[PDB]
Amino acid sequence: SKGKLGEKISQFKIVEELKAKGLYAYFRPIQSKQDTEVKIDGRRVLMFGSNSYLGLTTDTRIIKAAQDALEKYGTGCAGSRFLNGTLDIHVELEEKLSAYVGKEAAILFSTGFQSNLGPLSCLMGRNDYILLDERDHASIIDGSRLSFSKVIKYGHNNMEDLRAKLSRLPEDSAKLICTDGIFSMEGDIVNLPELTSIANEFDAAVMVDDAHSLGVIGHKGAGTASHFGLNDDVDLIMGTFSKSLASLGGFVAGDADVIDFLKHNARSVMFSASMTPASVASTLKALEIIQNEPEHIEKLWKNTDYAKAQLLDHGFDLGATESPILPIFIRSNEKTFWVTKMLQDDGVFVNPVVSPAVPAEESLIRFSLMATHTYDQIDEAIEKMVKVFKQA
Amino acid sequence: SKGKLGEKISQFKIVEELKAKGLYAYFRPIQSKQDTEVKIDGRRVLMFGSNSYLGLTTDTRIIKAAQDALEKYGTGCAGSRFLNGTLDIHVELEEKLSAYVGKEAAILFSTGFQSNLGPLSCLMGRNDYILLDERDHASIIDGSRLSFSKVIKYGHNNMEDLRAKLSRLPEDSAKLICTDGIFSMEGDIVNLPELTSIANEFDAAVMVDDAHSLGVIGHKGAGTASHFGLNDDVDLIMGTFSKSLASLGGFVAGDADVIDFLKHNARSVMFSASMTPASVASTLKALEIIQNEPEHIEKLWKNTDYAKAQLLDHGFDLGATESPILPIFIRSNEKTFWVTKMLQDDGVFVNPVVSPAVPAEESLIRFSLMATHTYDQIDEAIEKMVKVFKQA
Repeated sequence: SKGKLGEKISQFKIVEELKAKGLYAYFRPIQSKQDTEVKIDGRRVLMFGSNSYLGLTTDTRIIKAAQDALEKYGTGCAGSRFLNGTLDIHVELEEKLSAYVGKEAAILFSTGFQSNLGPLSCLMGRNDYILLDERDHASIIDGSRLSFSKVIKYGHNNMEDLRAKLSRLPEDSAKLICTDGIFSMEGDIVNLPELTSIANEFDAAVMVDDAHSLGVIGHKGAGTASHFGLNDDVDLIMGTFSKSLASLGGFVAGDADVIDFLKHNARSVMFSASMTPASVASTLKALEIIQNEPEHIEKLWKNTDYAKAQLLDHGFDLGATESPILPIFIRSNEKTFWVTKMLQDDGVFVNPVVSPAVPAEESLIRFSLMATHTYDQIDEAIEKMVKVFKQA
Repeated sequence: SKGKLGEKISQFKIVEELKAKGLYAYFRPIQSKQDTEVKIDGRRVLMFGSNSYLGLTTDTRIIKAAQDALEKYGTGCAGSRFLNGTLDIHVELEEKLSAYVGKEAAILFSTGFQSNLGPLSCLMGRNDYILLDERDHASIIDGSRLSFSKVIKYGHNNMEDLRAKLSRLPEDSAKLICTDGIFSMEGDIVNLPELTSIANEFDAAVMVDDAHSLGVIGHKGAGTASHFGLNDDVDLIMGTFSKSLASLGGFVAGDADVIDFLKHNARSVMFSASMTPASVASTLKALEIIQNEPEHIEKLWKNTDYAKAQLLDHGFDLGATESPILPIFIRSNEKTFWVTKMLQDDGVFVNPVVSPAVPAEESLIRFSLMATHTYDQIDEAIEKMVKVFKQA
C-alpha cells in the first residue's frame, strides 16, 4: 500500500527542481570505458571526477586477465565465501594483499562498502565503544551503526577531542578507533602518528580505511600505515578495489586470529555472494602492475602537483588537500550545481559536494587526477573552469 | 593496540576445534567454475550447495557477453552510480528488469546485500515502523537496523502475529513490511496473499526480497508477486543477480517516484562503486536467456521434484520446502558438521545450517538443485547421503 509511503517521499523535491531547471547532472549515462575522456550523448567529455587514480581500468593486460578468469571460472561463484563461493584465486588475492600491506591475513568482501560493514559490526560489542572521525565515509558510519556498541564521533582530525572522549570511557571496555586514511571530501590525510599514540595509550584498536590511499600514498602504494611507517600500530587495514585497483570489491587485513574471527562473524561476508572471478583476476593483475611499474604512481603525482599549482595561480580556493583529490570551494549550493552543469555542457566532468552532505558555505566541486591524464587535458579543464567561475 | 581486542575474540573457538578435529568445511577452495561438479584439491566433487539454480554461470554466451563488455567498457567504472559510475548498460538493465517484474522503474546496487540496505535504511524514518519476518535474510535485518525507525519482528509466516503487531501501532505513522519471497533456510514461500491483505488494510508498504524467487517461481521466473499474481499489491520488488542470474549485484523495482527517492537517498547506492560492466552484460544476457528459453526453469523443477521424491522415499525428514532448496534435518550440531565433512570426503558438497544460526534441534544440511544437474548426479549424491547418515 502506498498511502503513508507517498507522504514520506513527497517532501523530496530537489531532484525534481534540478531537472526542471535543466541543472541535473547525477547518474550521467557514460557510453564508453572509464578513461581520461568519456563519451556522453555521443560527445567527448574530460573526466576529472573519477576514482581511477592510476587510470588502470583500460589497461589491456588487466582486461585480458579478467577475460581469462571468465573463460576458466565463469560469470560468478553463486554463493558467499563462507559456503560455496571460495575460489583458489580469492585465497591467492588475500595472501598477495596481506604481503602488500604487511599483515598476517586478509579477507575479501564483495564491495569496499561491505568491507567496512564487517569489522565495524562484529568486533565491538554491547559494553564497548567505536570512535569515528566525524568525516568518516558513510560505510564506516553505517558499519558502526550495525554494531551493538556505543558509537562516538570526534572532531575531524582533532586529537584533543579524541583523547578527551577516550578518557571518559570505562577502563574495562573495548574501544575501536576507525578513520579514513585519505578523506574523500577535502582530500586530506589523517594524523595517524598522534591517533595511534593516543590509541595504544588507552589500548584502543585502530582501523584505517585506505580506499583512497592504496596506489596513491605509502611505499609502492601500500597505504597510510606504510606512508607513516606505522604498520605495527594499525590493527586493521581496510581497502577497496574500486579505485586505484580498477575493479570492484574490498578487503580487511590484520592478524590471523582477528581475520579468522571476521571471516566467521561478519555478516557482510557470511551472507553475501563472493566477488566475481573477473574482478579477482582484475584486482590481482592491477596489484602486480602497481608494484612492478612505478611510472603510474609517479605520473599520478606529477599531474596532481601540476594541476594543484595551476589552480592556485588562477586564484582558486583549494581545500587542505594532500592527495590527487583537489577540492575547489564554491560556498553556494545553487552555484555549485550551476558550475557542475555548465562545465558538463562545456565538456568537463567534475563532482559536486553540496547540502545536506555539507553546509552551504562548505560546498565545492571535486577535481580528481588520474595517472593517464595529460598536461593538455588539465590545462583545457582548468581553462574552462575559470571561464565558468567567471560566468557565475 | 590489541589488548582489549584480543579479549573480545578469545571466546570464539568453534573454528579452532572444527579444524583440529578435521571437521572444518567452510571456505572450501574451488579450483574450477561453479558447475554441477567442481574441482577441490584436484578431485571432482558433486555440487549441491549452490545458488546457481539455472546453472548459467558456465553458459558460453553469458561468458562471451561479459568478455565483450570488458573489451568495450574496461574493468570497472571507478565510482558510484550517483556520480561517474553510470553507464548506458546500467540504465538498460534497469529498464529491462522493470519490464520483467512489471514495475515502472528500477535501481541497481553493487550486491544483493546492498540492495536491501538501501530501501530499508531510508524510507521509514524516526516515528515509523519496519515489520520483519523473523526468518528474513541477514541483509534485511541489517538494512532495517540502518534506518532510524522502530524495527518489529513477527512470527515466521504468522499472519495473526503480523496483524496483531500492526494493529498496536499509531494511525499516524508509516509502516513497511519486508519479507523474503522464498526463504533460504527451509525453502518455503511467504504467504503473500494474506500479508498483502493485512498490508493494504493498515496502509503499510510491502517489500519482497526475491533473491531465491527470480528464475525459479513466477511467470518466466519473474518472482513471488508474479507467482501469486499480486504485482499490484507489492510496492517494492527486490532481487539479486548472484543466484539464477549467475552474476553479482542486485536491484529494487517499484514506482518511478519511489525509486527516484531511493536513487538519491540510499547510502548503499550513493556511496558505493557501481557494478562492473562484465556483471551488467552478464546479468543482461542471463535475463534474456531465462525468458526466451523455458527449458531451464522446466529442467530445474524436474530435478527438484525428482530429488524431493527420491529423498522422501529414503526416509529423510525434509522441511516444508516449496522450492529447489531441500532442507534435510539432522537435529544435532556435531552430527551436522560430521555429515557435511564426510559427504565432502565422499565427493558430495552440501551446506550446513547450525547454531547459533538456529537451535541445535533445527540444524540441517541444505541440498540445492541446479537446472544442469542430471538424474545420475542426484542419485549418486543421495546414495552417498544415505550411507553417511547411516555411519552417523
